[PDB]
Amino acid sequence: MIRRAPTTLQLSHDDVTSLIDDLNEQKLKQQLNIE
Amino acid sequence: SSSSYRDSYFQYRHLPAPHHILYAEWNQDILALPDEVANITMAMMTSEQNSNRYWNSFHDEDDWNLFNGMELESNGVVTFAGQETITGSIFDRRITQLAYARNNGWHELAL
Amino acid sequence: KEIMKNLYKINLSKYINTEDITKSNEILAKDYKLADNVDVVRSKVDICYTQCKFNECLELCETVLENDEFNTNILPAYIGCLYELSNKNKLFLLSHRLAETFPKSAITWFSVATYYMSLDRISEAQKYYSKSSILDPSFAAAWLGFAHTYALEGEQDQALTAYSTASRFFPGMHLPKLFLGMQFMAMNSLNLAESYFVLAYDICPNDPLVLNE
Amino acid sequence: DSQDKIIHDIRIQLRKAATELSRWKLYGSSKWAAEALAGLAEAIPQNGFGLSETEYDLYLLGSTLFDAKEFDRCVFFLKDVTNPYLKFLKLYSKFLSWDKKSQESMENILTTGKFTDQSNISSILKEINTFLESYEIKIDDDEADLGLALLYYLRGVILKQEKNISKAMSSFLKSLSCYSFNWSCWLELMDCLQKVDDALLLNNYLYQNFQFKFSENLGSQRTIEFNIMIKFFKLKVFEELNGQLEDYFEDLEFLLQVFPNFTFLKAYNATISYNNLDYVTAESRFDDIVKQDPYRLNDLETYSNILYVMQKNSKLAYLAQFVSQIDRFRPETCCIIANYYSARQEHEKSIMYFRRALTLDKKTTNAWTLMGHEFVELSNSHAAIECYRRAVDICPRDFKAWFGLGQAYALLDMHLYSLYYFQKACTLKPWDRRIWQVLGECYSKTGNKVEAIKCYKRSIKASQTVDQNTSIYYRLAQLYEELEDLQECKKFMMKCVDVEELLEGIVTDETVKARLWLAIFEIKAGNYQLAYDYAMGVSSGTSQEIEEARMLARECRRHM
Repeated sequence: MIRRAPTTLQLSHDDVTSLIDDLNEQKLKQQLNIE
Repeated sequence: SSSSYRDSYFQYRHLPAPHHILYAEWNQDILALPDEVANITMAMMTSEQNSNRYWNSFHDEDDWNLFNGMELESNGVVTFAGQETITGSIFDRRITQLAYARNNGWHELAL
Repeated sequence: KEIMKNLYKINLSKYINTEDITKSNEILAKDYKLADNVDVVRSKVDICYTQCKFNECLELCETVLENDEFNTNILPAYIGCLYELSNKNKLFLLSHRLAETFPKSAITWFSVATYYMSLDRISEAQKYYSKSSILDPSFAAAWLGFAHTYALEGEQDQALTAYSTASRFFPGMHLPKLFLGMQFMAMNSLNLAESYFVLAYDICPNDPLVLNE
Repeated sequence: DSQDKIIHDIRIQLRKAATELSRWKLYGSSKWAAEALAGLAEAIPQNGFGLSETEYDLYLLGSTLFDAKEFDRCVFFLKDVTNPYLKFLKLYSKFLSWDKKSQESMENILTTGKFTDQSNISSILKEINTFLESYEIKIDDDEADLGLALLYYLRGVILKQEKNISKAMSSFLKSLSCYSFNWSCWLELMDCLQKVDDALLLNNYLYQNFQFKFSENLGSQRTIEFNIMIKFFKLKVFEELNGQLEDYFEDLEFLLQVFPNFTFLKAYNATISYNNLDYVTAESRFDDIVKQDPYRLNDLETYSNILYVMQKNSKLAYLAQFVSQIDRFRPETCCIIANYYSARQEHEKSIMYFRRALTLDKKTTNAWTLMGHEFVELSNSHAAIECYRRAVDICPRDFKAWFGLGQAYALLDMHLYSLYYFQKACTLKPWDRRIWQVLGECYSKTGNKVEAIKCYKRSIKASQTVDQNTSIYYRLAQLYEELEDLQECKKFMMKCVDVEELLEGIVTDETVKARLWLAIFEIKAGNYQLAYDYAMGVSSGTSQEIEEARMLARECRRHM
């Protein structure tokens, strides 16, 4: 009797792309305040 | 600077002959694994059957006969080949004995 | 009374208060002459395998196999520990040695099949798990490995039936229920996976695998 | 009683032997000394050196720059020292600097030697002679330290490499007399020996007019009869040269008692079984070495040599994978794998490892003949001829090389051109059936029937078992048939047939032709009854054999 690797999940594409989009929001709005 | 004063890794003085570094490629040689790769020399799917036959040689005659065409399906229902068929579910001791019976046993319709 | 109590307690199942078993076998080791007997080292091997102390697997198993080369009580744990360590050469020697002596027993063919397993030969090792299962019923190792051969590479549909057979024919073990639930999870079907996981947790309360799942 | 006292003497001495020799950074004997003590039978540190604190500072500089491979730098700082203990270190640093440099200079050069069979080396020799005269002992005195004895070892080895034999031997004896238990010194002494008669000359000298300095050596050890190196000398020189044995048995069992766990003896003990063509027992002997000592790439070349003849490719594949994992730079580790690769009919790769195995250590001339063989299976006779020919040029007394070179011509049609090579191999091992039979075939194929007759008769006597003479008898009878005298060949036809009866009916192929021919001639003799049984006895041969006798049986039965 042998156990395989237990199921583990990493960062998906959807959530990482959402974080990328958010990063663009706070890298887009602040320079308007500077300007 | 300071180069030879550190000794925390494999260095040029740890191996016996400093000139062995000239070759320095024998470390990166994959030695042929024991059994099935011997089949590629003749060739210069077949290797797996060869390894299967080699490991199949360790049977008794009656045991080999039973496993000669043996196929096991996923749900546990078992198919037995008569050299009739004995399709029955596994993990019950009786079916196997029955398979042995009509294998080596004597059956005669006698008109 | 005390020596027989310890002797029986050696063989109890793990996952529950293993410290008590450790203390009992330590008491049995020094006080009495039973210091390095077969069952005490077998219990140590079972303990290390449960806690994945695979190094101790190999030392204790080698130190016991050097006396008895064919002790069937320890061979399953020994094979699992070596498979985890992927000692291909040692496994080939063991498989060959058991092939010349015990062709009938399912342990030999399970060993040969896991030798194929370690070389990534799932499709071929399928047949050899089938042979090991046929030669000896009521053997969790053979059928569970056979289900692993189904589940590892494609053909997902009937791995479900294989694991259901494992659960029904081998009641009382949380492992088949856990495997079936995880496979349903692999299908992205959720409620059934949760149901099988809670079933496995019911069978076994203390197991990192089931709680992680 | 006294044996235990001897046991009590050896560990302390071997503690001393491994101490200074390792302390003086020579590993030829230091590695062996600790090995010997480890295998010794179960029954405060010891150190001493006459060095001043001023000069002892140079020792640490000298010693540490030695193993750091900077031999030349060690010489420069240790130039002005005058102590004999340090004077050895400077010249030893000087000598090994040349030896290491020479190895780098030639790596493409496989063959080593001079075809007819200095000044930089002669520079080293002068400091030894100049320093030896200046120092106020110059051996032959009771108060002779280890360093001066150790100095003579360097003088001997530097003399040998200049091919000044018969002077290094005397120097080696002087060094061993003042200090025994120096294996590297003994090995250089064994090397200069060339023939067995030379060994008897040195052995006598070791017994009557040789004695150790009892002051330096511990008591109960300077006696020649209770020494150990003299014993280890007996086991070494007497068998590698395969010389006539004397005072060898009683010593061998004496060393097995004192050294039951010594790894070197068992491998040597296993090698003795190897040298006598006793393969089955040697395998059991070797199996203890691997189990007891799994990492020893010193005598395993014979182990993988045993396995190749034994067949069992799965085991060889196991050994090849296991040995290669330790390291791939030993001379042996590159010969074991090639054997594994040869069994798999992969020749273009196996041929590679033999050339590799020889390059690491050019002294392993046994790989030359194997590399030649590996060309023959490649259907490349031209390349094989050179590979065999180098082997005899390293040392003309190689029976393996001559035989392997003789066959390569015999495979081709050049039968007579191979006769000289086979003749040369005859002198090496005359007492062999295999070689003599081959010589007979060459004479038979060259129209020398008068000589081939005498050649086969010699082969018959050398054969240990009668059954091996079955094949020769039939061919020998044929040659008489070519020498138009049918009566003479009958007697040999009786013997070859009679061997079948003496072997409870062996019924072999070359006797089948004997009975068919014998029955045919008996028909011409008019004795049908004596011919009838011959056909019946051969009725269990080939398809054509049985029918030939069956029709002959009918012919003789009618006239019976």
